[PDB]
Amino acid sequence: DVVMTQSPLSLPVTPGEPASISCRSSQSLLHSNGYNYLDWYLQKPGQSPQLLIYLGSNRASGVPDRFSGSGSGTDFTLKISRVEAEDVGVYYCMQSLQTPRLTFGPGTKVDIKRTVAAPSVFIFPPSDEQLKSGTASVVCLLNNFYPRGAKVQWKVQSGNSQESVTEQDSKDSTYSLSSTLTLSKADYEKHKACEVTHQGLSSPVTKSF
Amino acid sequence: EVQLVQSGGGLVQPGRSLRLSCTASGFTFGDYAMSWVRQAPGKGLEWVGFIRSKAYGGTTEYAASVKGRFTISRDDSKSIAYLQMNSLKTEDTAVYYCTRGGTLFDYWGQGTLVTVSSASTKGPSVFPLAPSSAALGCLVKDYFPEPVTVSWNSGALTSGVHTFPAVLQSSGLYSLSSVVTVPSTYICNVNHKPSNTKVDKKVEP
Amino acid sequence: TDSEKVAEYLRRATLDLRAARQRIRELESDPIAIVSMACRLPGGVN
Amino acid sequence: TDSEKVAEYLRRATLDLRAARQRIRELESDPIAIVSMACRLPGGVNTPQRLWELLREGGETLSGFPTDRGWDLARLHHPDPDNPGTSYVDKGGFLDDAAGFDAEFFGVSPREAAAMDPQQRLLLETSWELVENAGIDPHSLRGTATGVFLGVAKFGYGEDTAAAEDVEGYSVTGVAPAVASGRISYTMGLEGPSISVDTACSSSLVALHLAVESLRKGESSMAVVGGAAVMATPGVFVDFSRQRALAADGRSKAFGAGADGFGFSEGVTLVLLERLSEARRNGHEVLAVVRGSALNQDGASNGLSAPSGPAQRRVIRQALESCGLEPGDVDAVEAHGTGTALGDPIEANALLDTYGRDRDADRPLWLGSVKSNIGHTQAAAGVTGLLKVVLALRNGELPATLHVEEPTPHVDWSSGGVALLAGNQPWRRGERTRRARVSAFGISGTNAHVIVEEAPEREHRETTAHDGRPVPLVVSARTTAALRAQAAQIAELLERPDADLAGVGLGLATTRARHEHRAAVVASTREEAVRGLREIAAGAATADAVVEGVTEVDGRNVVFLFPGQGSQWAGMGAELLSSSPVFAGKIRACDESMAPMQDWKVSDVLRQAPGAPGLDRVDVVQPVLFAVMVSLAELWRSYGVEPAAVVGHSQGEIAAAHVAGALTLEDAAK
Amino acid sequence: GTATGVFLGVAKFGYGEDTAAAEDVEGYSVTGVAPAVASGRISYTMGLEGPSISVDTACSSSLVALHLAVESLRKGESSMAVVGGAAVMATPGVFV
Repeated sequence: DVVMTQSPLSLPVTPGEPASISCRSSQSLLHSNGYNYLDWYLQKPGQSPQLLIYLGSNRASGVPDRFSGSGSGTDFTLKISRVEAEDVGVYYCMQSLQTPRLTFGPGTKVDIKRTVAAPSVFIFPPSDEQLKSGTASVVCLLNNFYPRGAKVQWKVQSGNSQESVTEQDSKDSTYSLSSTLTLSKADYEKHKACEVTHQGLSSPVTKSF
Repeated sequence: EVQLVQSGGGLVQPGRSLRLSCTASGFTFGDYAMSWVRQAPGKGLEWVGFIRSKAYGGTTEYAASVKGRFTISRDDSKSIAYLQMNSLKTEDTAVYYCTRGGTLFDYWGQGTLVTVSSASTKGPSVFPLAPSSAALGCLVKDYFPEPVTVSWNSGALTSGVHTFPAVLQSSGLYSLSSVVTVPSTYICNVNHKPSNTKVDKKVEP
Repeated sequence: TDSEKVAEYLRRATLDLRAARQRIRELESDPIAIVSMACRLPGGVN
Repeated sequence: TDSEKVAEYLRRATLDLRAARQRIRELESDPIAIVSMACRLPGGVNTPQRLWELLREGGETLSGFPTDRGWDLARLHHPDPDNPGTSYVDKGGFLDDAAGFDAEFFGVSPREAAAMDPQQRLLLETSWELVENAGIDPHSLRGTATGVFLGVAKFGYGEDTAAAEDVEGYSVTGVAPAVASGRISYTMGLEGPSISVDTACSSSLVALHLAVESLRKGESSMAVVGGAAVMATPGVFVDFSRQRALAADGRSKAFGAGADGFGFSEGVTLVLLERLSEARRNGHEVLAVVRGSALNQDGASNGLSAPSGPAQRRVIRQALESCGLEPGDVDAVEAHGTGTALGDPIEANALLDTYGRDRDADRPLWLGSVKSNIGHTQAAAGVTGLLKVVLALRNGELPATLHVEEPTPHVDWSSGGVALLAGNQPWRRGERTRRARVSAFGISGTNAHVIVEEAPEREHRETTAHDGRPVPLVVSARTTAALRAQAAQIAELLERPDADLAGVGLGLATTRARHEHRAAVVASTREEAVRGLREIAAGAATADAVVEGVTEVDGRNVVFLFPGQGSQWAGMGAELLSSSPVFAGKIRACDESMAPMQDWKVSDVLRQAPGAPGLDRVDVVQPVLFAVMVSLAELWRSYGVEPAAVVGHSQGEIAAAHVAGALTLEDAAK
Repeated sequence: GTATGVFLGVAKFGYGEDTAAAEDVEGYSVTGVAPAVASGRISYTMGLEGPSISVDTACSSSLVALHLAVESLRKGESSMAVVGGAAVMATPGVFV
């Protein structure tokens, strides 16, 4: 029924290059009265989205000239001429052959590209007065790394690892990772080990307390 | 361009009603269909329903998970779109956008963030973080509601501070951390405004 | 309903087409207002 | 459904939104093609090719003061920059022929010609050569909307002596600076706006910008853009001898350690501009394309005649942004280095803050200046840079810069973003478009920058195409002496083993005007045309193929005369049926129409094949003559000879009624 | 610092050109009588940052300058335009 559409999930591109995004559908997506049954979209991080391309052929009024769009059949391309500072955000590819649709699309995340960076790891155990309070909490902080991909695991766990990832920057894209592992006193007394695997590193670094 | 003005956010109890309001300035409201898109953390955009303009009927359509739970109404004489929600659940703490057009989602409003909560207000509990690995900080745990402000040396030290968003855990209370970096006196001041508490906790270097 | 889909695209063409034509009119036929004038003329007229 | 009243309107809204953004781009960012260029320069240079040769040598055009202009050269020179009324410079570039004019050609009386500023006469000659260089007949521009934009200023001519008694007033419109373009528009017949600007040595680029504006708006078809600067008094040298602004040796040392003044020169330069779409719709020749331009003012500075840096950077950025480009699509920039100990570092530092800034490393940006070769032109410097850029683009090489043996130590050269041209660098075409830019910074404050590019991919390898069939070569001139001059020119042109005879004939027939004294040679081979032109230039006409004469009325009324019977001979047009198709077609149609009523073919009798009757019997002689005359009349009319009356002697009235249309071929055969 | 254009119509009539030039090393006798400084001097003493042009059209110069100013304002390279002309005699030559 609904034609499946996709796009690459992430593609950091340095400013000054003709970046491109693709939308490879499963079945033919065309419009008889118009050209193609497709609509490109954009949303910068933190505000309302906006329309960029409609029929996959037009260029919306109010969006810059460097944007464009082409393609047919099952393959489409959003040909961008140049990349600037405020180009970061999320891109979406939507089809309008039959409605209501259900393949809304995860969207492509675009940010600033930089060289590989390795995180500095800091393991902080709960304080002594926190131990007197009756609830334990360790934190495994990763600082100054790029790009994303570092997933932490506690081998001392599962279902209680809340990660507070730093927001998408606009100066050099330098993220910081932090985890919230909550423990109780009877739970802390037996767990008395955060492991990190990143392409900035080479081996999975394990820090204990 | 034209302006969509939206209001109706706030605190909700799981299982009761709430109605939004969206007015339009700069264009005729009686000719456009209106769609509603919810946005919640950990997920992308999601169409939840849409209503048709007059001269084409008044038919309304909804999503599978909300059919029989939500309703959408409008008034073209006074020109508002209303979304009325009955029996809200705790997973719908989200910001709602009203979009012009049934299929061409041409315009998106500023949106309002409305939340259903089962927990009451609570003061924070700030704990120091001793380095046992240079970096040092404090953890703000078990507070409600947003937001909270953290400062170091009464606003003197502003470099190297790394605050983090308060990710909701499985319980229903908020917890974040603020960590600065210093090579090697050091205190963090946490202010919770709606409960009117100001703690100054020293952190061992 | 094939009216709804083909009509809503023609209201986002009426918008953009007006914007483009109006920019064209601004480009070629913009009236120019006169703000002030000064002159030195013979016969003591200044 | 679609109702084809809502989905049929969609197809005519989405195909109008596209002739609107595109119409917007046509309105604001239309590139302007350059068609042809002409120049009079000091040192005997009166053609762009000699200019290019002088540029690749790295030569000099520095000579002494003129002697035939009436100057007092023994009471003028003084080796001390004091004693006003005297000048301490003894060098300078000057024209070799500044007092020459062809009065009778343009219809100007000798006294009016003697009352002209020589700038106007040189501009007239240069404009005529500019028009003729584009392969355009100069009589086809009459009534068309062609603009004339010029940069010219007064230097003092005949204003020191008492005015003679010319009641008609020949001494005001000759020296006035507003007639330098109106006179061209009057003597040439152009119908477009004519403006003579003043911008204090940035006038040429201001006129070019105005021409680009006019062409993009759509009120003009072609533009003649240029400047002129011909001295008549040595005053400029004396005045700048008082301020010690002139170079001691008279050489402009652009971007060199030791520049201590500028040196002036004389020159007239013109270019022809047209829209690219109309340039390649009509089939003209494209040399380069002007993309964008920018103008501004120096503003409030530390002096009325002092340069500023931020103004130059801002005008550079405006020139970059107005066309949609960025700093880095550049191969070389034409600078305004006049040898100013103070302006050269400022301009160079302005160039390294935009172009050599954070630039790619595998080349620097080439910096050059033309003022080190010919000197300061002070009215046509920007257009001279335009000609240098066009010549470099066409010939595929960047000429070097003189007097840069090492650079001045006041420019920070270690960045590597800008390097001086110290030699000839190849500039062949490749993967990247080859762009470059010219920069003229006036003394009154107005600064300008223009960005030139290469011409699109095109094929011109079709000129070499010749047949064994006869070619007519027709020459025409206003005077007999000019007639032999042009004949000798064409005869010496047809000497070389690569000059196509058919191409020369077509160029003479199409791309040249028609004058009072005319001559023509019909030649089947190449040495025959050489000998015919030999005789024409020799002042005689004795051979068989040469026909010459003079006409005073520019058009005739043709009357066709068809004689009777008694002028036949066996073998009429025996080859014409094989060499000309119209003759054979008309004969052949007449033959089908005459076939039912005789048993023989007309071509059979004409070609003397066996089995056909002779031409001694009247019943076969008359139809043959009828067919021959009607075919000849149709062949005459196929070449553009439109008759106005037909007359017949004895039996030619039938053919006359045929040609007049009063009958058909049908009842004519009957 | 604002982008304001100065478009003028002015021509030379003869001033101080019949007498011998005095000894001003700084050159005060060229930029004073030149027709290309009539607008540059205004732009320098007032601080305007726009194009300055002094045209010649033989008594139709003012309207030509006005047309050029309209063109410049419509294109968008200028904010304001000072458009005018000047004609002050210094010799009776025109009458003679």
